[PDB]
Amino acid sequence: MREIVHIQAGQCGNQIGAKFWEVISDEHGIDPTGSYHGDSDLQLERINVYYNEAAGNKYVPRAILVDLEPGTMDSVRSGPFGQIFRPDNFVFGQSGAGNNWAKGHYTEGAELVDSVLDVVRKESESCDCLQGFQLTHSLGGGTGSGMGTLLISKIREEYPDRIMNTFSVMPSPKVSDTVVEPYNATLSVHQLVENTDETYSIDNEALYDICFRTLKLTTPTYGDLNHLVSATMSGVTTCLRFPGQLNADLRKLAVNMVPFPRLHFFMPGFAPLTSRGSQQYRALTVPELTQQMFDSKNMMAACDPRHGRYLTVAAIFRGRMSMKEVDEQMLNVQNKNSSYFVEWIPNNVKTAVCDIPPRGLKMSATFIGNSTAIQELFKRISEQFTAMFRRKAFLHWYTGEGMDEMEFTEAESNMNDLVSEYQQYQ
Amino acid sequence: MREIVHIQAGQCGNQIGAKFWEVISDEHGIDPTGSYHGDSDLQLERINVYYNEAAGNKYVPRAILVDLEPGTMDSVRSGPFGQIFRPDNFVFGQSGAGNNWAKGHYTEGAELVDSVLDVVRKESESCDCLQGFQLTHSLGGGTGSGMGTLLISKIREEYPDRIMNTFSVMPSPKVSDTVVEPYNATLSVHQLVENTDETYSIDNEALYDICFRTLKLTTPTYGDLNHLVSATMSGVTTCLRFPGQLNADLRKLAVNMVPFPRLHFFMPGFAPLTSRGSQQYRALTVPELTQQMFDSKNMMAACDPRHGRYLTVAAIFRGRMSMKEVDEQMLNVQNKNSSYFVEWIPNNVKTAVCDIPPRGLKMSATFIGNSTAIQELFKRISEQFTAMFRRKAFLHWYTGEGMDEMEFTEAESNMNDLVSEYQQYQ
Amino acid sequence: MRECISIHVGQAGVQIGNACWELYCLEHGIQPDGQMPSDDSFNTFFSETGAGKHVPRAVFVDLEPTVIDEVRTGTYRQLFHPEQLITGKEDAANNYARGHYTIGKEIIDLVLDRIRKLADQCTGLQGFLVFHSFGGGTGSGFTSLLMERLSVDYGKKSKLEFSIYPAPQVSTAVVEPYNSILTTHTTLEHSDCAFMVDNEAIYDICRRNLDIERPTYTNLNRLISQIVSSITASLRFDGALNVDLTEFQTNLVPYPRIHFPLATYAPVISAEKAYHEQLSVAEITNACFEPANQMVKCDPRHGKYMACCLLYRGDVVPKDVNAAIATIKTKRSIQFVDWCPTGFKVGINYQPPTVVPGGDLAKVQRAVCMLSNTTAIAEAWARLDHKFDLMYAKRAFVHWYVGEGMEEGEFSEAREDMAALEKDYEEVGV
Amino acid sequence: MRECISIHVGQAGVQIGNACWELYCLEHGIQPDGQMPSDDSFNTFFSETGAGKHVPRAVFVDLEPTVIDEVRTGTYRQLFHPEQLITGKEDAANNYARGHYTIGKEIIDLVLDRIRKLADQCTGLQGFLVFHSFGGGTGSGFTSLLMERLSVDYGKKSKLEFSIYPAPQVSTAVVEPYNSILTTHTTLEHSDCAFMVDNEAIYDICRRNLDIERPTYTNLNRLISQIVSSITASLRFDGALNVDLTEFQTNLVPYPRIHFPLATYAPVISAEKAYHEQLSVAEITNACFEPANQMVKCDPRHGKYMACCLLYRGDVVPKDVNAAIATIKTKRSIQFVDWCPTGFKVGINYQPPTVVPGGDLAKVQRAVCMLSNTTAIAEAWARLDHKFDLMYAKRAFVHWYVGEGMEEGEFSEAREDMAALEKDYEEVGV
Ligand SMILES: CC(=O)O[C@H]1C(=O)[C@@]2(C)[C@H]([C@H](OC(=O)c3ccccc3)[C@]3(O)C[C@H](OC(=O)[C@H](O)[C@@H](NC(=O)c4ccccc4)c4ccccc4)C(C)=C1C3(C)C)[C@]1(OC(C)=O)CO[C@@H]1C[C@@H]2O
Ligand SMILES: CC(=O)O[C@H]1C(=O)[C@@]2(C)[C@H]([C@H](OC(=O)c3ccccc3)[C@]3(O)C[C@H](OC(=O)[C@H](O)[C@@H](NC(=O)c4ccccc4)c4ccccc4)C(C)=C1C3(C)C)[C@]1(OC(C)=O)CO[C@@H]1C[C@@H]2O
Ligand SMILES: Nc1nc2c(ncn2[C@@H]2O[C@H](COP(=O)(O)OP(=O)(O)OP(=O)(O)O)[C@@H](O)[C@H]2O)c(=O)[nH]1
Ligand SMILES: Nc1nc2c(ncn2[C@@H]2O[C@H](COP(=O)(O)OP(=O)(O)OP(=O)(O)O)[C@@H](O)[C@H]2O)c(=O)[nH]1
Ligand SMILES: Nc1nc2c(ncn2[C@@H]2O[C@H](COP(=O)(O)OP(=O)(O)O)[C@@H](O)[C@H]2O)c(=O)[nH]1
Ligand SMILES: Nc1nc2c(ncn2[C@@H]2O[C@H](COP(=O)(O)OP(=O)(O)O)[C@@H](O)[C@H]2O)c(=O)[nH]1
Ligand SMILES: [Mg+2]
Ligand SMILES: [Mg+2]
Repeated sequence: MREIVHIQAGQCGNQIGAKFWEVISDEHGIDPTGSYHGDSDLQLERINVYYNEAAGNKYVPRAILVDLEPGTMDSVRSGPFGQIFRPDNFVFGQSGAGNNWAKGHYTEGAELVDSVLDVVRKESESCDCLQGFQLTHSLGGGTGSGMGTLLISKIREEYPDRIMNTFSVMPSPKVSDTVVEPYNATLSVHQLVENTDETYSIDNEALYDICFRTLKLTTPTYGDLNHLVSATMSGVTTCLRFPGQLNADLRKLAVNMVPFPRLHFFMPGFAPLTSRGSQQYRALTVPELTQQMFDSKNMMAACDPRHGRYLTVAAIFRGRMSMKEVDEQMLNVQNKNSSYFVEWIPNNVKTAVCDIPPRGLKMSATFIGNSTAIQELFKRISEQFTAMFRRKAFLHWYTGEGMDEMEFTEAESNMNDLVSEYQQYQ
Repeated sequence: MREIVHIQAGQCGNQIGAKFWEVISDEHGIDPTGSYHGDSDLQLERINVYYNEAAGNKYVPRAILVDLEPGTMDSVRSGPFGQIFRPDNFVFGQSGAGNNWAKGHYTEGAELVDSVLDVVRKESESCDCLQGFQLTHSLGGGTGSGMGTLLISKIREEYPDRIMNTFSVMPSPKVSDTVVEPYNATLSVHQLVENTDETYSIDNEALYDICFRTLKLTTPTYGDLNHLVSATMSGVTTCLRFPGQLNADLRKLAVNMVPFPRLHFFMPGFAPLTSRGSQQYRALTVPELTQQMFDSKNMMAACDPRHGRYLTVAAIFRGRMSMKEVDEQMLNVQNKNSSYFVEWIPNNVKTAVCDIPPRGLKMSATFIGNSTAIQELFKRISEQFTAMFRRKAFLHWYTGEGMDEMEFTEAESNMNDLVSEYQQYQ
Repeated sequence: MRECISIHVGQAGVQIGNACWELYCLEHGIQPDGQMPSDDSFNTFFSETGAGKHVPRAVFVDLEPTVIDEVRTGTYRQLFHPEQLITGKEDAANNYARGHYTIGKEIIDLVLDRIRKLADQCTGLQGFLVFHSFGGGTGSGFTSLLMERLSVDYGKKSKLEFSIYPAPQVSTAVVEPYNSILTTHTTLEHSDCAFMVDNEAIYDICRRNLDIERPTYTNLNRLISQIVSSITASLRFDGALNVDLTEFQTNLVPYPRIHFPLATYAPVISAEKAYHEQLSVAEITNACFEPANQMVKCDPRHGKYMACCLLYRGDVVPKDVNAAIATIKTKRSIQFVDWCPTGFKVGINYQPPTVVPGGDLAKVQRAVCMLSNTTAIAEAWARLDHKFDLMYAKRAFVHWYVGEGMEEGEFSEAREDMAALEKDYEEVGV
Repeated sequence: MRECISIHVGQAGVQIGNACWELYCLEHGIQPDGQMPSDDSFNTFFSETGAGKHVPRAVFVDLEPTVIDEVRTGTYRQLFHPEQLITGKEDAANNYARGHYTIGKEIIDLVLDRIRKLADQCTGLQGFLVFHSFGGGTGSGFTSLLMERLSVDYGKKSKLEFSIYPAPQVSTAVVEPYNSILTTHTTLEHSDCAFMVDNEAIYDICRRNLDIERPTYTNLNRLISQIVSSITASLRFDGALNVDLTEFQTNLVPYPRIHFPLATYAPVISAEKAYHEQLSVAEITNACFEPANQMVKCDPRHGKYMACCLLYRGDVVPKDVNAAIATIKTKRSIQFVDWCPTGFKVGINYQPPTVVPGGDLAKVQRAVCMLSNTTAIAEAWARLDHKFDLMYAKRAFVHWYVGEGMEEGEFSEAREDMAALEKDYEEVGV
């Protein structure tokens, strides 16, 4: 019944993933041992979406863990929930990706993908009815960007009709840790625009802006950023895991969210978000949950939506709430902000409403914005890329893996084609 | 009532045999003294299949133990179960086979076979209705390869209608301990193709690959390889020792398994197999038990069956299970993998189902594959043989025993005839 | 005699069904386990088994498990037959073509044979009651697959159809205009009387009449079910002027394709208001001709009435009803067509409206459901085909429908057929 | 008077027998030790000795010990006479020629000696009930050795035969097509009515009706026995229209070689559905004409019916049955041949179906067993002779049969004789 297969690639993908498994195990009431300890039958009713039953009523999450280094497997396996995963689904190399896309895609991960893909088969053939693949990775560095998009290509060719749904942490100028970030991302977005059915674009600059200007965290770690990402990952699948007044499968999102095939690069968000010193003073009610959710400060990519227009927004609400109040607020937003929505679509907002809010919240909304403003995330990458590529800077590390200089020309060409298609509807 | 006579030859045959007697004594609940100490009447009901009853309710195994050296008899007789065998059934020489087939077949074992064969008569005359002979040996070295195939020839001539069923550990290039292994095996396979009704091809390379990839053993001994072999030996006779929903005698296997008379070289395997650290992450049920049982990594010969097609597979299940579920899975396998089964046979899978699973398992399945891929096991031996023989290397040790060079030409001629018959149906 | 098979499709149809069967059980005094403590009044909606258990003449169908697995687990799990609750593996994704061509294509065989096993169990059969969303993928595509089959297998039998239809402003989906326009062939060719209802109109009725500031769907479905109880009450109970399900159609439907009546109910009222006004036959009759009580956001004064069925129930008398409709004929703002000089079909039934004990709606001695064929409803079609035109001029979502086996030309062929219905309702007003 | 000798051959026949005798003991109130606490109703199936012990009129035969040694050790060890549980030393190895020529050649004159000692205790023996697998070596080869003897020794006596037959996809053996085709001479020449049953069809009945997701053989045998209790019920009990075992054949069999009826049973239902279900005579009659309830995977709509025996049992009345078969004659999808204008033989018996207390099958006031001669069954033969053709074109396993004393030409002579039966069932439909 609508099983999902989840795949983690590189350090970032395994870190946002290993936090996501702590979040959905709290929701479904599963112990770090893999045993069930929850309150409610609704927690157990759809546990098959993300888990397998195993002998003695222990539960095994349907995750594949992929890396070219042992050290992130060692960090996950030793971690808060590391004992939950199947020991055979940790698939890894020894020598890393060197922050090189071409090592991921052609050498170090091309060796390993035969050992990954045959585990993705054992999980997918154990499904009753697979709905899709849920892949966590980063577009900077070499493992997530280059091996993760190799793996997307292999799973897309093998499962052409299932949903391919990716959560993609990606480069930005003011929060960067790699010299060759622009190259790796431009080579990787060239695979995402063709193969994925949805890609949720996420930025460490926007995840630090939520931590500083909304949560007011004094020293936000990567563990705090991974918690913001994984809240929206739990959010978008909620309607296949819990009952609701309006149910929306990942495919019911895609049909409403993607007007033209390639315009599937979304921008997520979450509500409520408060400082722990101000939760005492705020109402979680749908109008306040909405005024936050559409705020340019709340979204998890650097794109101010005021520099574009939304094609579609989806608001996946959770909690006991009025359909009049939800339908009123999703109307009031796109009429009072009508200059920020495309006027050849007569209603730009999809709504969904689940009966079960997150543990310790009375209400939640997960936001998905398909916005022409997303052009500014691909443009700033492509312009960082150009200044390095025109002088062939660092290309001996990629051409040493047998990659052509023509493949950089062709990836940047396909990046400008993706920018052109979002600018066209603006 | 369908008695079996079991015969052990050389070091390997006596080692896989002396472990096999520890396994079937645990099943039948027989103490290392030879006294019955089991739980259940079903353990005692068919004890006569492998044992003679004796005074004081001691049970003596119907084994003949054959070697050209005393040192393996001394190692078995002093071993975990050594006291159980009949002192008269240890038949041995003093000077060994020198790893020479011609010493086994013409000199050292030709002296001894008159003293072996007259013990095989005492055990076969003590049977109520003998169904067959179960011979354990290796095709490398000289005792198992050359004396064991002398003994097959003598028992075949004397008992032409009884099942001759052999378990045959045989050479491979990456795990080898003898220079003259290719000569000994080629001279020995020439006897197996004509005389045996079934031969179960087993490889030390494949038995180590099962220890490393799927059992994840830190250091595998020969004692751990002998445990994998003896699990499948206990497997295939299960249906004449225990009750079941579908009973299959060794002859009911042969009629279904052997389309054309000479195509009887099988490739055994066993399930479940699982590392001692990963048992908690598993479901034992027939759908999961099947997806291991047909994995190229689980079969006990070096052949990947994906380099050929199966003629026949037999799956001898054990445990309390559904016939719908077994018949569903044995259908789903050969329809979803239809390119790996011959398409002039309308169903390639035999099934059998015993009501009594191995002690400490809820289910087990023993796999027997007749596959055109076994050509790779005879091709690589014939190609090692050819290189030594093209320059007559080591042949003074064989021609010194009065063997002709014409017998090497004729054995490798008959080996290529066996390869051509498996390649024909591919 | 007088059976109805009730088919509840997609989330909207199943959730209206979960209110319909909540009401019918109270109204006939059937427990939620299907037993009846202590006349054949239940026979239209329930099959009686020899064990003394009343099993509903319903089918619930959804292409995904979630909503029917909730029916299989809640208070009505004991009522329904375990395989009249039918579920697939895969959601229709608000895509008509998944409902009609790709996913519903598999489950249709199971649905149609479970309908056969109801129809062969009815001693005579009055019609079908089909409940669905116009905006859904299962709602539009599976209902249109099912109706095409029922219209060859049961060609004589009346197919009454209750549709939650897209609003002027309130919407839950981007592709709601595409699914609704593709449905217009179903209602035109394979339906006999189609009751359009609107979420935004009931939300406004709830705000003004029930005093509930922010309603859920449970409040809406308790109004949508009350109409079908009042349509069927003459089939189930004694009355002064009972109306048969075809007698209804012979007065509602002036022309073969002009079978889209409005519906409304009175008194919709809060229990706190209902003490301070007397709610006479004349008051509740006049309430039905207010724009404020129409359950589609269109104004009846921008139309002409062709025919009205005033289906009264409870403590009403033919004196009062004739005296009431005489005042409606006197008012010049309520305009009938020149060719319908009679105008009104009256039904009167002795059974009051049942109150759902958890509901927002008052106990009242009397109600009326007015079902009304009027030219005004063409504006609710003119709204939605203007939403369709903006998106089809871009082909704005068309690859999801073409990708699941639909012909691209069906969008033009559906917008064309809707323009011919919107023509027919303008043509007969003159 | 009215005896039957039941012969249970190979593993399938013995394990069906272990269900049959589990049923007959409950239905006659005989303990598993053969005693009877407190009418001659048992006399068809049990001889009575002066101790007050009822001993079954059964022979159990297997060429290997394993399955009958389990009957000699389980709860029925005290039911059977110890020398009518008959075993050899050597398995037949799924090889027809071991069963017929080599191994069964030794046990046959002992099997006949028991059948003689049973027939000499009968007084007007009604017939034989022979249970076997078509795919087995003992099932095909030993049954065909035995039937050839019984057809010279007891030439007048009716030989009814219950066969587990190979499926479209489900199979347990590679050589199942060879053993089945070699059996076709047995059924044609030395049998009087042969009831083919399929494991894959009962597995699907179990899945859809009983909701048992993963059944064993014990679940199949508890339906195959329920058919033979319903065939024999008129021989054992009072009824409105009892049917004799030759009266049955005079209505089933239109032509000497056309004696391969389908069989089906209704209701197949479990306790969770019985309470919601209708279970009238008209419903359990219509369930026999659904493809979903046929116990061979072939579609009756791809055939024409020659004759149906509707053998009702429990609380039915001839009014209801005539009214039910009148609806079956009305439905144009259920097509009889032009030359059988009567079509239906009806039997009605006052004894309800017994519940085995460990079983999935529910307590029900009524059942019907429909036994039905139809042209459709020729497709189950067209499946299997296409499996035979692929293997015989290679001689794919033929050395095992030629090696055990069979003529190689018998494979051609058996495929030839099957093509003449598959011709005869196509020829009479016209
Ligand atoms: C008493 C009270 O109101 O406690 C709140 C709280 O104070 C606030 C500040 C919480 C709190 O969030 C944080 O501290 C935080 C810090 C960094 C990054 C992200 C969150 C909270 O920790 C987070 C926690 O949320 C949950 O437990 C959800 O179920 C959440 N899961 C987890 O956070 C989680 C943590 C550890 C292990 C497993 C799960 C979730 C969200 C989406 C989908 C599924 C689950 C909640 C409500 C609270 C505290 C406890 C203070 C907030 O988070 C959420 C998602 O509600 C941050 O702003 C909101 C508003 C809340 O008012
Ligand atoms: C608590 C528990 O579940 O223990 C299991 C166990 O953990 C696992 C890992 C066992 C274990 O297997 C091994 O350690 C092993 C090592 C090298 C070669 C072969 C096996 C086990 O030792 C093996 C042992 O198997 C048996 O006892 C069988 O009856 C077996 N006979 C023997 O192994 C045996 C050993 C000593 C003396 C006499 C017999 C058998 C196999 C085929 C046919 C007949 C009998 C079992 C169930 C287990 C342990 C104990 C951990 C496994 O083996 C079997 C045959 O089940 C290896 O993968 C399976 C899965 C089991 O879960
Ligand atoms: N009144 C009311 N309207 C509902 C209810 N449930 C859904 N709707 C309406 O249904 C319309 C959309 O149809 P869906 O609910 O998506 O229909 P569906 O058949 O389940 O669609 P699919 O998921 O694609 O199969 C929206 O406009 C909702 O307002 C309900 O319980 N009551
Ligand atoms: N329903 C049912 N089918 C059975 C049963 N046992 C065996 N079968 C069917 O029997 C067929 C094969 O015949 P065998 O069981 O091998 O018959 P056999 O006579 O014992 O064959 P031999 O061992 O060669 O003597 C298979 O297709 C099985 O599905 C049983 O108890 N019930
Ligand atoms: N949110 C988040 N970002 C991370 C984390 N670890 C690294 N990143 C950031 O995103 C990039 C991820 O690249 P990385 O995963 O190291 O490359 P890979 O291991 O080769 O795939 C880094 O440059 C960091 O800026 C993490 O735990 N969480
Ligand atoms: N599995 C297994 N293989 C063995 C064992 N002992 C030896 N072998 C291997 O298989 C070959 C057996 O030959 P061997 O039995 O020594 O020759 P023989 O004594 O003359 O018959 C050796 O070369 C080893 O590689 C054992 O205990 N178990
Ligand atoms: Mg739906
Ligand atoms: Mg048998």
